[PDB]
Amino acid sequence: AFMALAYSNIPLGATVIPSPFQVHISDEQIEELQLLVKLSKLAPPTYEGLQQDRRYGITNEWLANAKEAWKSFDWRPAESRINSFPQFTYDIEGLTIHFVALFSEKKDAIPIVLLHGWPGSFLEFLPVLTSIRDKYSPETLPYHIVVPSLPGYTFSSGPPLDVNFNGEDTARVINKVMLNLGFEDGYVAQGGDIGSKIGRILAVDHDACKAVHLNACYMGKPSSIPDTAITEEDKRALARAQWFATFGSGYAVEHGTRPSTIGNALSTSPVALLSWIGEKFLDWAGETIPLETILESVTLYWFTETFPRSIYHYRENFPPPKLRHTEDPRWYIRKPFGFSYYPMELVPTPRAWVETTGNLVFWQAHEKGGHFAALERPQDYLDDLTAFCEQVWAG
Amino acid sequence: LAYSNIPLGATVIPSPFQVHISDEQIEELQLLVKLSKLAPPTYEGLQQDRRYGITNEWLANAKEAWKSFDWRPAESRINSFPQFTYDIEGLTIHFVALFSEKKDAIPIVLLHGWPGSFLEFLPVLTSIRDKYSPETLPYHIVVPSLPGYTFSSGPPLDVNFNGEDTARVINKVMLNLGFEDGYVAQGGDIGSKIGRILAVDHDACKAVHLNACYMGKPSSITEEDKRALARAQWFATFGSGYAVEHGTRPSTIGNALSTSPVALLSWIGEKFLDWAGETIPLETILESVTLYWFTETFPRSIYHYRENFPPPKLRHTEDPRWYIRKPFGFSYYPMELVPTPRAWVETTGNLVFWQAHEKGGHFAALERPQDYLDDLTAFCEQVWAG
Ligand SMILES: [Cl-]
Ligand code: NA
Repeated sequence: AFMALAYSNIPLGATVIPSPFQVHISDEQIEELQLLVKLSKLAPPTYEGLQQDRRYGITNEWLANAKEAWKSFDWRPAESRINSFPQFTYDIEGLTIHFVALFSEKKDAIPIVLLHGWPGSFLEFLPVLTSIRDKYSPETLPYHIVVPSLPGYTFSSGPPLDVNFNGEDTARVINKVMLNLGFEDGYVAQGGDIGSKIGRILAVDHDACKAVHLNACYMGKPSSIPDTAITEEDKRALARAQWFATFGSGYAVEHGTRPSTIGNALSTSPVALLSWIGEKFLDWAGETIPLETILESVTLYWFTETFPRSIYHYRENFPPPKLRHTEDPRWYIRKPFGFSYYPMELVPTPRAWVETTGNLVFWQAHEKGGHFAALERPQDYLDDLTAFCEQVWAG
Repeated sequence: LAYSNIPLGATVIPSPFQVHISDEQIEELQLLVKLSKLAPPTYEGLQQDRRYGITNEWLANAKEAWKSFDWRPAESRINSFPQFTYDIEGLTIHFVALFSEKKDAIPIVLLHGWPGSFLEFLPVLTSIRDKYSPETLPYHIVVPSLPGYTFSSGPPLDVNFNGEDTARVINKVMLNLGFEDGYVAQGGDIGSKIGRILAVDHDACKAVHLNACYMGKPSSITEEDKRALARAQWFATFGSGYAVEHGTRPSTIGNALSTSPVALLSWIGEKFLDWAGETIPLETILESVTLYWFTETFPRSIYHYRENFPPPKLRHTEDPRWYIRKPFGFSYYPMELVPTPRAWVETTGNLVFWQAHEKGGHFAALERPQDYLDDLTAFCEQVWAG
């Protein structure tokens, strides 16, 4: 049905008109989820499950309380809030690509694509979009904001069943979203987690991406630095990165080597999926992420069968590459490159490290916030993004 | 039962044990099997060579077979072997045994690993009963459930527990049965680490035979050595996700796989498929996963893996602290996870016995029970000194 929605006017110059989209999870799926949560079995007490500091992952107590809360969680109000933002799909290379958008009425608005990672989604950016639409009407909005679901995530289909699919394919398909909307003349990319790899690939390989801002730059100490110049904050950063490599990367190895096994396993029960993903919302955040937010994201993954389709990126590091992606001259960013440092990112990277990976024209450090920067610190994230775009955009 | 006479000289009489899973447990399992949901089709799940793990098709077929799986015949077969428990350090320790009538029979403990159990050794025990009567049996055979596995309780809720604790407790099973004068240990998988610890640190263990020796190449070539190195590299690169996850986030994965029996089946089935040389029948996989489910084994069973996080200076097998000075034997099965040539294994102990096989993989006793028994007999006869 025709549905007028503010901020939904397709930019002049779009070559393909996207199909309007709204989320409508069926009643039977909602009923079913309540049943499957209720009847899920819980592990018995173990030494590891009783460690309240989560040294061995989620606690039994956390999971039992989350299961109880989930019984009464109501998807419909969350769905209504999602549907207050314009959403669309395109058909690109046989994939359905879902995206959220805020479109300006200004002919020369700055186009921006925001790129989520794993185990996130477009949901990570809705607080940011809320701030944007409260500050700007469609007529005063300086930007077009496009928040796509990566292939394999939520309402995006795929990846294909008959061919391998990697980060370069992801970037090519996301670039086509922006080209379809008429942004061949240029757009800015922003990414964290896997989205930071996609954003780097867009900036390095695709003409339409003119600049990129990242809040993650996964790398070791670059070989081109001969020194050890070491400050207290640099101490915390190296310690957290070392914690992540030794104790925090089980999911990377499992996703990267046996994605079919873990995808089959976590499809069986929503509480299996909650265990796996909840650990990351708890451990990776600087600002505590509310249980309701965790349940919302895991519920969305459950309804859309996201998890088994979402982990294809991880195998690109098996066997270990000759050079890490960020440390490879093949992927050095020559275009204007910005970075924001959040101290509880998984691998917090000092400026001197990041500078070895591209033409770093913008640097902003923060005192608060971790891996889920937009979700945890939406206004800090937005202030960085708009400052970067206004600094680098050349019309 | 034949072979159930407790050896004379046992200092603690073990309590007889039988498996009797309740109808309620069986029907709870079938409920949750039927409730389980399948993955959507994915590229990774369509790879018939299992390069990314189990196929979606294998799991769907295995789930369907599970709905027709009857636990009671399997349970009856288990209960056809003498079984017992001891209370050791506040743990219930289950074990299967065949006891000889010969006063000076050679005692042997057979040590399972993960995701195995005493079930792995029942074909060997069957071979033993086919070959010997209680009067002619040369050995006392003890097959314990490690702490945290199937009918053994624990590990403790309030303190950490490691391989040295495991060996201390298992040694006490043998001491309780009167074997302080000596016994032989045999191990694969984590059982090979337990067997090494027994031989190095415990007086009553007089010799040890291993069918795994997890190590890198010592700093000090045939086509077989080439295939061995390639398999070891495959295991290190693509086969060790479960090690990192078990070793760093055991509570997360223990909680996740406890929610659904089909989650557990996915995780464990992959290993019975990839680790075997001889194809392991689906029924055998279902029996093992079913037993793990009824006994809530999985979250209790993975405590060993965190011992290598952070990675120690030297691998356990390569550490002089764990060099085996007592008589040490090794059997090479080509589809072991890290197949180790003789010159490698020899650096880790007083290797007096070597046997190579053309067939068989990681689950040597389960896959090749006659070869396993032949090796065990040959080793014990060579090294036992009264
Ligand atoms: Cl981001
Ligand atoms: Na996104």
